Amino acid sequence: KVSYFYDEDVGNYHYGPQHPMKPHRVRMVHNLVVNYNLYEKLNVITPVRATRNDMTRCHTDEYIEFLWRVTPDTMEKFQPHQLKFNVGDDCPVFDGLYEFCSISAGGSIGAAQELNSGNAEIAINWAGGLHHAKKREASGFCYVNDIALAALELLKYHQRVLYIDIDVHHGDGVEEFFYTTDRVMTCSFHKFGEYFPGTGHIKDTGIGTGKNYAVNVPLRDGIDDESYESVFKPVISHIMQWFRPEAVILQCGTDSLAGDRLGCFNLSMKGHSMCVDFVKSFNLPMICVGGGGYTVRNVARVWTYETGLLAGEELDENLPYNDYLQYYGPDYKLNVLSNNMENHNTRQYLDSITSEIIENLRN
Amino acid sequence: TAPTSPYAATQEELLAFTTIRQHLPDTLAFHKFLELLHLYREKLLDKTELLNSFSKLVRNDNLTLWFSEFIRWSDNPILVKNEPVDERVYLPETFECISLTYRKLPDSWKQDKCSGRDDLDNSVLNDDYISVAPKPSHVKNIMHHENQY
Amino acid sequence: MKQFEEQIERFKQALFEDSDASDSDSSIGEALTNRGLKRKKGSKNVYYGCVGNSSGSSIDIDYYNIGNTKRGVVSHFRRRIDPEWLDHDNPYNDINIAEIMSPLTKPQDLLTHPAISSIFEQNYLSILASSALEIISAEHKYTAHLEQLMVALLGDDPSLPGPPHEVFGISPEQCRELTITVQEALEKSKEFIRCWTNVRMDLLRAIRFKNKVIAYCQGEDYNGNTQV
Amino acid sequence: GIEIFAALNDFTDAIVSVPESVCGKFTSLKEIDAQVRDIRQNVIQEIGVVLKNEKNDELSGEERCERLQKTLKEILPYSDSKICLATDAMNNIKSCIDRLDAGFEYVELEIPQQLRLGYPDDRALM
Amino acid sequence: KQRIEYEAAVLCELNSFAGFPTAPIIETASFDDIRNDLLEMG
Amino acid sequence: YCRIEGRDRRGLSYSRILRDIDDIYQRQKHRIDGAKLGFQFTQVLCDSLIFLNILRLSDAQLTNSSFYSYADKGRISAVLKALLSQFFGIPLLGEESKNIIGYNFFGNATMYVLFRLICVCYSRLEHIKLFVESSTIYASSTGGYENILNICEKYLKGSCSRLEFRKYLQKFNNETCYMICSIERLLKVIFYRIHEILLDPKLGQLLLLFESDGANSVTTPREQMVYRNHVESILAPESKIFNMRWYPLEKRLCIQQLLPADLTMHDFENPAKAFMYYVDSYAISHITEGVD
Ligand SMILES: [K+]
Ligand SMILES: [K+]
Ligand SMILES: [Zn+2]
Repeated sequence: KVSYFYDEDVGNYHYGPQHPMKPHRVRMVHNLVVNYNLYEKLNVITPVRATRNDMTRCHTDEYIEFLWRVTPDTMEKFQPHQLKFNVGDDCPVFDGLYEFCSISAGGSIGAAQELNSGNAEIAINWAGGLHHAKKREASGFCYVNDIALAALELLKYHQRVLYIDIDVHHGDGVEEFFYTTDRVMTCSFHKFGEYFPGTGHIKDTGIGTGKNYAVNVPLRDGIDDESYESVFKPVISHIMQWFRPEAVILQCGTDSLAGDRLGCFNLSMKGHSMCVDFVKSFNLPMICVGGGGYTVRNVARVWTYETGLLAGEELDENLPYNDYLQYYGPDYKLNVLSNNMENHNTRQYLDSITSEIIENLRN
Repeated sequence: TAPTSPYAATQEELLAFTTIRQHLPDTLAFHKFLELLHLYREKLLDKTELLNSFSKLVRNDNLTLWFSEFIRWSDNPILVKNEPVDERVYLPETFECISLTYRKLPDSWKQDKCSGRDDLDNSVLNDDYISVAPKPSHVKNIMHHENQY
Repeated sequence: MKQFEEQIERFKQALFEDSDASDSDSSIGEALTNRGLKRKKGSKNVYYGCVGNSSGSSIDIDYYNIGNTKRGVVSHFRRRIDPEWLDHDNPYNDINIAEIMSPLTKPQDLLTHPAISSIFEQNYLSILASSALEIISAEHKYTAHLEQLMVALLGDDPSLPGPPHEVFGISPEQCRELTITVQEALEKSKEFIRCWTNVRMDLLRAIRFKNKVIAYCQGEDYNGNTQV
Repeated sequence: GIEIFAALNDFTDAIVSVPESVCGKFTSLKEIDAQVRDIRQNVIQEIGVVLKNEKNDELSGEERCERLQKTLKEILPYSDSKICLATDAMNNIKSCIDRLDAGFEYVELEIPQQLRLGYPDDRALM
Repeated sequence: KQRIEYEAAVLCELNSFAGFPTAPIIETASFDDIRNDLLEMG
Repeated sequence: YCRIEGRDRRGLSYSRILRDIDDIYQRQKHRIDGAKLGFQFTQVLCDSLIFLNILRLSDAQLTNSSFYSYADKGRISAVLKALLSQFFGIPLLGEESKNIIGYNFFGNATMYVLFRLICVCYSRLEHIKLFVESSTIYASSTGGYENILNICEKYLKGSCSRLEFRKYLQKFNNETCYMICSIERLLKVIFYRIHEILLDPKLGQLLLLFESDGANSVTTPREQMVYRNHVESILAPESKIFNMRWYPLEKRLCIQQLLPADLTMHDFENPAKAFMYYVDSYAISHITEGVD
């Protein structure tokens, strides 16, 4: 009884010639869900495209209308206004942009509406969860920030929401959206240093009445499954003890795996799925969205595993013959491994940051 | 068979250039011609000056015209305009800081409206603080991506 | 005159050169900015916000025109004979193109040739044929029941001699609507089966031919099994 | 003279071409087939109760058939999808298999006898 | 077979000399064929 | 393996080496941060057997290369042996004057690159030996460092392949011991430099000149200056000079880069000595040393 949103069109969009972000990856996921016969254990839905009045509760109407009117072949009149909204270089303009944004935001708002009305406990929208887009400009491959809309929907019934983020990059759009409120708490586990977006410092914990209600866990290179677990379980446990969330939005970016295009971590499929296990084990209403992920064979396999494990099933190790099978050679297994990349987190460092966090959380 | 490199010399142009050297009565004139070409390559020899010296070495009008056609010469008033970039692409870093990265907003930027906001979202969402990431200046030890497999 | 041709080509390349370019051999690493380090082989892709730089200066492509078609090429791993580069620095080392793309010329080579043998070891037909049977069977379990109801409604049922509307009391104007919809359903369900059966039988024809060839090109090594 | 194996070299390309068309179509089917199974089991139970008329006797025969009618009306748009997909797959595989068959007709000719009938002494023939 | 045999030689030569060849390029139709098609559609 | 090997190969590029030394020299000449002139590279070479180890590895690899014909192997082995023994002085109240006179070598970019490579190879071998000995796990064996040497010897002749090599290396679990594989690369670059010198017809006199200056007792300036003028003349009018000085007392190698009007000896203990050396230079040196 897991709501699983999926629109068939989202896999036909195309960012640009050699761009790293391919929505096609989502389609690959579905193509393994069907051939793994998980189609029958899931309540599969088709998202209602979000209107324009739905998308301008976070964003501004000027930015959303610009997104509406623009077009890749009639942007000789928009070319001046392009970079006023950060559009153009790594957030390009492509054919059918507004459709893609409406698809993803509609999936997220639909999941929130499923959870509001008791129709399920766990919802899945693998083609949403774009956490970088800001209120008045695109930012780092994301144009509209659907997660803020999902949370604004959840807050109608529930009273306190928790947004957990395990994308290697920082979730800056979401954190900046709810930075001065206590009703939503953001928690991010991100590589820090000389890295995108360069925010996310361990002393940035909200303002106003939001003081203490954010959590930034600045890690370093090469981190692996055991260290990640050792710093993930204590903080999550104390947040659930002291914050007492009612709804959980879990962001499942997969550029934190070993071998990614733009990643510097060393997790593996087991190390990544441990987080989903541990957050599920609290028996809460849980939306579970996608995120980063730029080596698409890894993304497909890991997201398939996490869906089969969120439902409650036990998928085989081998891979069922499907259309995108040859992407997964030469082994053809549902496993993503890790490499001998050298860790850079000394145990003393992890314990220091963990203690500083937990001492912050006691208020 | 043999592969054609990108922008490889075509046969017509090689023929024409060897006839140019042949009209040049000397191997010293041919060497001077190579010197002209090289000095144009090394950003010490202009375009029109290359054409002028080429003509004063070839003393033939049709070859001057063929060169000016190969050089892709065009005399037009080069127009240079300087347009500043929009205020919003750099203005953030003049805002009164609050923390390392969060900077208070000025009143002129809290003057645009989102039209789908009800009474809830006007009390949950953050309105007046931005997140201005920090800017490197002169990085001087750049890391690469080394795994080539 | 080869040196002269090289000179002419070099001059043509200089004319061809773009208005803005990268001259320094060192490329821009991650580096997350272009200030200071412009003219750095890829610094046009970098600025303030710059998620990253995905295109490194090792996959860059150079086009060479052969005959009538242009073929790109990865030219960072050329022979480029030098002291610094070892052979095992080349990813595409020991990938022999001349023997991967080569023809057979000998029937038994079917079982040793690298690429071809990797082709006769896939069992994608035997999976698809069984999937087709699994799909046909459920549909047929449904069609059999539709068909029984049909022979009842028409009236050609040996065990039901009376009028069908009577044997399950309904107005004779309800029986006609029911019969119409049942007829549509039964006809469509029969057509789907008739097509999927042709699909499956042709898959089986392919499987039969494949095994026959695997058994021919084994000569005296023919032990009944033909799983490569 | 000496013979290249042109047919035996095209056979190996046809044998690869065959699965892909139907691969796409098979998956597109499994989706539809899996979003219709509950309705089909409904229909089977309904036909059974209407045709036995003596084993599950809790109904009013006028309504016991209005339910079957509505259920049959529900399943109708899926049969059209299945028919379109089956005809597409049929055409694709037909062309591919015509090619493969025309090839195998020849690959059996330019292959030495001893390679398909064995040596004239490895035949029992009592 | 002749076409494959020609392509193999071309690619082995291009391999030794220049680099390692990537996938065949996906190009448009010819100028002549575009012309004829715009004609018969016109 | 990939980070180490990539950073390595990206480090020892000819032009990169030259640009590094040039940048340091330019920063000195103008006193940008208060840095005054002098030496731009300094390093101590203690052991004398490590050089024989390096010679062993070099000959091992040289018998298994495929660029050079049968005689170039002998040529290159000889040249390496000669430049090792002569310069580095490795055996292959009236006596301290030697250890007080630093021996001088003048060459061009090729020589500077060659010597930078040799110092790098030495440093890495020595760090290896120190880590095998001081670390109390593999030191417990009689010849763990020696086992490493014998294994590398095996591999470089073609008697062992690279997979066994790398998996055996993984036993040490050490980046410091990851650094052993780079020796093949370093040796390849070295052989290349040496060969391009053996074809450099201006080499002979140069190294011959070196031989000549390996016979004096303690030099007066004028001899060194006329040596330097010889060298500077043998090259084209455009070139730089690289000065490599050997202190056998401290067993220290120092390297600097000299342009036309530069001082060869930077330290004078009294103004009279300075004036003496100047006048000598004005006499002989092609361009007066020490003038702006
Ligand atoms: K908050
Ligand atoms: K994060
Ligand atoms: Zn990310």
